[PDB]
Amino acid sequence: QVQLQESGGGLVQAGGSLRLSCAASGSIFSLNDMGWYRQAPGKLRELVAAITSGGSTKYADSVKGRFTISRDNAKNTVYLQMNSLKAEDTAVYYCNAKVAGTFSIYDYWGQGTQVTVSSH
Amino acid sequence: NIFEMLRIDEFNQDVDAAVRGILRNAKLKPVYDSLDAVRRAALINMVFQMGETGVAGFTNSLRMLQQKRWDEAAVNLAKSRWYNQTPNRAKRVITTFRTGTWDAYAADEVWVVGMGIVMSLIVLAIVFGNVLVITAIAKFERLQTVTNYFITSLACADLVMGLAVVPFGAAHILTKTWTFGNFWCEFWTSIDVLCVTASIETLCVIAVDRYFAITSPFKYQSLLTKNKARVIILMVWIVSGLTSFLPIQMHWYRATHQEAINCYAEETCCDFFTNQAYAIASSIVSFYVPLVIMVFVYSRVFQEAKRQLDKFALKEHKALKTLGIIMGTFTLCWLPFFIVNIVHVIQDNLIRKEVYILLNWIGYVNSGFNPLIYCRSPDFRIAFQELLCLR
Ligand SMILES: CC(C)CCC[C@@H](C)[C@H]1CC[C@H]2[C@@H]3CC=C4C[C@@H](O)CC[C@]4(C)[C@H]3CC[C@]12C
Ligand SMILES: CC(C)NC[C@H](O)COc1cccc2[nH]c3ccccc3c12
Repeated sequence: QVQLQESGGGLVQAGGSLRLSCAASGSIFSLNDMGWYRQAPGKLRELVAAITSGGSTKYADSVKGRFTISRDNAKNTVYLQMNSLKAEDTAVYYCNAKVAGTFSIYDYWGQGTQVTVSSH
Repeated sequence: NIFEMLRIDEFNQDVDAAVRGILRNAKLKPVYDSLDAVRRAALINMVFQMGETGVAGFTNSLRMLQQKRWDEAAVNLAKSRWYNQTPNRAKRVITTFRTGTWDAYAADEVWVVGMGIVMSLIVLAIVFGNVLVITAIAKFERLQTVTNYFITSLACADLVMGLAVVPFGAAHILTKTWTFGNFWCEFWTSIDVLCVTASIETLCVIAVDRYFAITSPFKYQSLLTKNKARVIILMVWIVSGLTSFLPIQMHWYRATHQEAINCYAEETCCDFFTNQAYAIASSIVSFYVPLVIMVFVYSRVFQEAKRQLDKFALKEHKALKTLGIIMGTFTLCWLPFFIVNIVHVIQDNLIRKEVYILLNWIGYVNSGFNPLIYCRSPDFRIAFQELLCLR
């Protein structure tokens, strides 16, 4: 009975900036590893940013140095700073939550926010 | 030859001297020349044990063997001080005289071989079973849960059993003696107490951990971190190791009667003679105390699971039932043994040694049941299939 809600998406000019946030409610959050996945038009979903419970952040080579993932355990929200947005970053971003259970880790996903980058 | 016949009981110069002593004697030569090759070796077995003059004392027994009355000589050889001194040694000699075969020594030899294969399969089932559990969690990143960390700690305890306790405890029964010295005897017993104590304490941690998890919004998420889980595991082995090695290494288990002192000084004797104080205190601390709180806590976990209760819910509710079988199987396999420890100490010679060893080995087999119980969870079941069947 967990809930993931993304926010911060929308329309932005090329080279701009956006900050995505994902509210998690239904577990401890401080112990679960967060992450951000995006779905491009006609492409499979690609992991772009993921932060563990300890704070180890992993990024994708296509977004390395431009994106920055972090979290606030006081507000139960994982953030994703998006700088120097390109046309290839135009995708629907999903917030991933790896909540560990008794024997296995259960993957929970959000509804997904859409980020469109116009090259005007 | 009868070289293995004397080898099975407790050198070539003594055999040839006993054969020459029977031929020179005027009361053993007529009997030796009337027995088959099998019964002649059984006659030399008595001369090598008792003596040339002692064997001649059985005037009535040798007369019945000379008259080929095996059934009447079997009851006549049971009425002597030699039959009451060693009942296991004499019964095999009487049977050899009566049947004229090696059935008394063959059946005692096939039993060692037959039981030796069974105990070897127990070791193989424990090692292969637990190493599969260790590998399944250490490899698959989806099985990296706090409970599985304690399962790894529990499987390690059962793994050492099938590598340092069960194999050396099996040779102690087949050979009927101990052939590893006193240094390893006090160490083999220390490991034995350690792994059992570390197992019940680890299961006790799981029950408490599942209670904090079921009192959480996720109802199944452990409140411990990955680093804190390793700290608990480390402290469990430290506490259990202090309540296992220190009472043994400091010789707090030693008894006072003469039979125990003679077994402690003997390198070939490794019987676990304990005093009335240590046997109760250690069983209470290392087994009974963590057992009561484990059942009490995990019963409230089952009470909260039925009080708060989809498709996903049944999968994780069965995972709590899976851990309940682990605690239940570990209980129903070590409880009769620790009950005997209370009975054996309070009343001496009330429980047989064979029964005491049997119930001790029921707990040994328990160190190979946990991997089979983990097959109830499809998460563990798939991980096994990917490692073994699919490969
Ligand atoms: C006491 C002796 C004779 C028995 C053999 C010791 C074996 C069973 C113990 C000693 C140290 C233990 C290891 C300690 C730590 C880990 C890390 C874990 O991520 C995988 C299991 C693993 C690797 C354990 C495997 C079992 C192990 C190797
Ligand atoms: C042949 C012997 C070495 N077998 C020992 C048992 O497997 C385990 O015995 C124990 C494990 C843990 C605590 C214990 N307290 C005891 C008190 C008396 C005897 C055994 C134990 C004991």
